[PDB]
Order: sequence, then C-alpha cells, then structure tokens
Amino acid sequence: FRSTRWQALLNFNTQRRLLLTGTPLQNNLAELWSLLYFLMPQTVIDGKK
DNA sequence: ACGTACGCGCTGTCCCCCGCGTTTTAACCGCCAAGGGGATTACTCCCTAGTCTCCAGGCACGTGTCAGATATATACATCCTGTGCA
Repeated sequence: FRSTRWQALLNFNTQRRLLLTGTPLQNNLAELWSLLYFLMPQTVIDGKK
C-alpha cells in the first residue's frame, strides 16, 4: 500500500480493472486487503474486524 | 626634427577539442521497519553591572635646552706689480 506505483496507477481513466496474478499469500491480510483496495476503492481500511 | 622598430597585416602550419556513437556507473525504488539526539518552549533562580555618588590624578599644554643648519672672521694662498739686478 505504501509504494509509489500504488498511487501512480490509481488515478488513471478506466471503467474496468483486471488483475492477473499467480497466487497471493494466505496470512498477512494487509496485502490481500490491498489487492481488494486496488480492485475497487469501496473497501474501508478496517481489516481487523 | 629625426628615427626606428614594434603593432599590425598577411600567410602557412598543425593539432586539439567538438560532434557523435558506444560503454559504464549513480541514483531511485521495494523489502522491511525501527529509534535518536538536538534545537524548542517553558520555568526558575542569582548575581554583574547601570546608576548615583565622591575622591583623586595625568596627559595636553607651556617652557628649557641642545642638535642641526647657517652666515661670517681669518690665516694663509695664488696672480699681479713694482723693482732692482748682470
């Protein structure tokens, strides 16, 4: 979440997003929730609830 | 008025840094998070000098005196002139 290419690619003009990855990690929910943030900006910052 | 010789114009030389293509490295980012000490703000004593004060004294000023420069007697000192001679 704290990288520069995070906010560098967020403000682009698009109507759809598609993420192509092999497999994410099971634990460490901050990066899974971060991929949920980059999917669409509707998720709140609470991942511990 | 003279003069002469160096600034200037011209010509030949050669060489050295610019233009461009190819090689190599400095720095920003991702990871992966932590602390750290030094100016800042606030507070709290504490004691050195401003201010007032009076007592003393010392360097600018006036005068004494020698150092150095100056103008003038002076004892010889070199031409000139009578002057006597062989």
